[PDB]
Amino acid sequence: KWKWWEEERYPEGIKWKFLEHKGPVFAPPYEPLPENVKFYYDGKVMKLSPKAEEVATFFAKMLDHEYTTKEIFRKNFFKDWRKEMTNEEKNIITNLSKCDFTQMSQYFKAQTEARKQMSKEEKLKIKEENEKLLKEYGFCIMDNHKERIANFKIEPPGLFRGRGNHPKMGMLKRRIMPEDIIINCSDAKVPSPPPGHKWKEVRHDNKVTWLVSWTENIQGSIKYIMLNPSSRIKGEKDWQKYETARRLKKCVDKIRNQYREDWKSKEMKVRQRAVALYFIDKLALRAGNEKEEGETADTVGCCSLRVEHINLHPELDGQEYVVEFDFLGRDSIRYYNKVPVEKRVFKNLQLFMENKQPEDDLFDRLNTGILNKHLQDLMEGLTAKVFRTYNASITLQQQLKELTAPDENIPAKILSYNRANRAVAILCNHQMMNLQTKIDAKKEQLADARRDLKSAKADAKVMKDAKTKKVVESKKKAVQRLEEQLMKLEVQATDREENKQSKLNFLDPRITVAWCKKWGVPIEKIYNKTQREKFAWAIDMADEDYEF
DNA sequence: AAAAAGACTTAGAAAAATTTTT
DNA sequence: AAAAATTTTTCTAAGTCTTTTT
Repeated sequence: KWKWWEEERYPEGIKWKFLEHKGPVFAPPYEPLPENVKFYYDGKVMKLSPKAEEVATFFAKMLDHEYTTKEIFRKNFFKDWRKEMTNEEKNIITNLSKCDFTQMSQYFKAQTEARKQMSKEEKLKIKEENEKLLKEYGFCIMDNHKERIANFKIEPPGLFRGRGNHPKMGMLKRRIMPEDIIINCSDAKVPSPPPGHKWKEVRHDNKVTWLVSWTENIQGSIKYIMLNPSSRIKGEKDWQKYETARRLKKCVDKIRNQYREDWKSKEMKVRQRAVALYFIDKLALRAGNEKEEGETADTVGCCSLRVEHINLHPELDGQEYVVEFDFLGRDSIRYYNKVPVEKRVFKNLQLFMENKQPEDDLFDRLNTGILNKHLQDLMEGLTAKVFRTYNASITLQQQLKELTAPDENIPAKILSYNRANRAVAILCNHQMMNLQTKIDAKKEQLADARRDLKSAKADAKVMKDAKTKKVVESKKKAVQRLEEQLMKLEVQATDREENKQSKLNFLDPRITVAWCKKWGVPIEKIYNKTQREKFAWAIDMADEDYEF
């Protein structure tokens, strides 16, 4: 059981009518280091204050990671650690390199190993304590039901792990108290703050979806506590997301033949945005918001391209005209491509590239803000991200219908599905030998069992009784079980091998549901509980003849 | 119109949990 | 009977997009 797609449209603007919960689970108080776990600075044994010893542990735990080998990290870490230090220590500890965490490191490594092998009997209780935490704070009451909360556990204090070349990595993540926690609820039983505390602010805003919010010290940005992907306040928007990408599917031809004329505009921004959009569409390039310089890791999207991320080569690789992309994309993923394009864009690109130093914005007089405004102008609620959802649902849908072999069995049909998924990861780009010794092992185990039926075949030929035919048939199914078993490992092998370098985000699930249904493939084999619990609506309201 | 704050979605990377190899 | 290997779950950083306001 669960709503809700069989439900009556909540209007825009209203998120909920009733909202009540039990607040966020804070990080358990810091347990001070045991006596025989010491920290020496310069070989000199030291016992740090609890606030300083806390931070020390953070580094002690990552004393086996690449992060702690990098300057930016170590530079930011110490400075912040210096702040959590009493005048006593402050004066003494002047540099990080002189500190010795190796003992504290070994300790938590022991702790981890110790918790790796505890009495199974007790393990159940940590799964129990966990479960009770789930039962008590993991759920909430929105409107008329008990929807699950996603990240009900507050963010523990640690060391900010900046992906890529982040000038902030290593900085101290403060322990968030209730005095920082903002609460959202409706007529609801306000959750009491931990004995002796007070919330930052208890507000009732039904124009947003979050339950708890606080500002993080590292970037100031606000962190939210939201509901499970299975919830309606999330599903409603997910079902709507793909529908918007389906709305686009219609007028895509109009929009395509539209921005193709916008290349001839008597205005820069228009002539510019048209080229930008051409990329977002053709290469599933992300919008590309303007980042803070020196406050974040420097990456770029489509709008935020600089002239140094591209190069134009009239003739290259023999065709024609080529645009060489080279830049770091999202989670510092380096995007590098030479893309043969139309002449109009080539000529248009060079125009945006006269009298400018590499450090200048390629698409100036242009930003995501404008580009998206122009988008919700043509089609309702249309944005840049939508284009990727369309491009690679459509592509998946087409891939299976041309990969899936109608007459094959389940495991072989399952691989057809996975194979399509790999092909989908081509436009967006990407996201043994112990096996063969069990494959080849059972490969003979099959022929040496097909041999039983071989000799049992000659039995019935001249002994045409009946109980003999029962033995012949009992080896037939025995060979089939090995025929089955084999194909499962033969599939796994080529599958695992195929994979070298969207499933959770850009793919309309309904596409899969319709495929799974028409080819009689149980959804359990394609989706785990995480997946079908969230894709509940699509698993339900999708006939075998659904097309994007 | 423009920018900064605020809200919401995407996703990589780790941690737990599960099956499977030694 | 750990250990090694996959495959789910949790986590939270990194984007997009919207709302709010200078």
